[PDB]
Amino acid sequence: FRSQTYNAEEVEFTFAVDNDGKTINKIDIDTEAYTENGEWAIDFCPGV
Amino acid sequence: TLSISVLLSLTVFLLVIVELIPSTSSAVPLIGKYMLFTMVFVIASIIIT
Amino acid sequence: IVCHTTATSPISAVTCPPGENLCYRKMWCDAFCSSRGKVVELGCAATCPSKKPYEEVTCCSTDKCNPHPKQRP
Ligand SMILES: *[C@@H]1O[C@H](CO)[C@@H](O[C@@H]2O[C@H](CO)[C@@H](O[C@@H]3O[C@H](CO[C@H]4O[C@H](CO[C@H]5O[C@H](CO)[C@@H](O)[C@H](O)[C@@H]5O)[C@@H](O)[C@H](O[C@H]5O[C@H](CO)[C@@H](O)[C@H](O)[C@@H]5O)[C@@H]4O)[C@@H](O)[C@H](O[C@H]4O[C@H](CO)[C@@H](O)[C@H](O)[C@@H]4O)[C@@H]3O)[C@H](O)[C@H]2NC(C)=O)[C@H](O)[C@H]1NC(C)=O
Repeated sequence: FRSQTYNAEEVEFTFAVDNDGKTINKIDIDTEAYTENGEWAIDFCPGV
Repeated sequence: TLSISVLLSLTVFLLVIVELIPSTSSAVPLIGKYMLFTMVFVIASIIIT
Repeated sequence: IVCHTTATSPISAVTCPPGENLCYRKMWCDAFCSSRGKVVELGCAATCPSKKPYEEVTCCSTDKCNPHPKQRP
């Protein structure tokens, strides 16, 4: 993901902060409502 | 000749079957279980022959 | 016993039906935990309700021991 228009000195990205005060540097999943794919399972999903 | 040609026909029909049955990997389909049963039955019959 | 319940809108304190006494609060996260926090479920049961691997369940017998996280007992 990136901004199509603005450079690093115009728009700057940061990760959202969880309600517990921890940075969510990963793809979030609704573990109670997500359903695994019929062919692939997800192990890790870090963000940088 | 009989057993191996039956096996060949079953393989061709498996090539047919793959067009019809779902390619899901979550669990073995009942039709897939029956197909595997038939294939193993043919193979065992060939061994015994 | 009297426990808070989420069956009614808004949450209200309702006396347990006969046969059940324990208050409980179950909370687990969903896709909207980004800003809204964990889901909240309130009710009464005859025994400490079952817990899913991702769901935290709390059980208490005291009065008003299951309020909403943003409200005091
Ligand atoms: C195929 O899959 C689908 C899903 O994929 C599945 O769908 C489920 O089907 C089952 C039954 O088949 C459903 O279970 C029923 O759900 C009813 C709905 O309950 C919800 O809504 C209630 C809102 O109405 C009241 O509340 C509002 C404000 O709260 C008020 O304004 C209204 O006037 C009204 O009073 C609400 O009460 C209820 O809350 C309960 O549950 C939540 C948990 O989410 C909990 O926090 C609360 O404390 C409370 O317990 C909920 O939000 C429900 O009414 C119905 O109740 C039956 O069982 C209860 C016992 O639990 C009895 O008391 C009652 O008399 C009824 O017999 C029951 O629970 C389920 O909700 C569906 N879920 C989904 C996601 O669709 C299909 O079943 C599947 N198909 C097959 C064939 O299995």
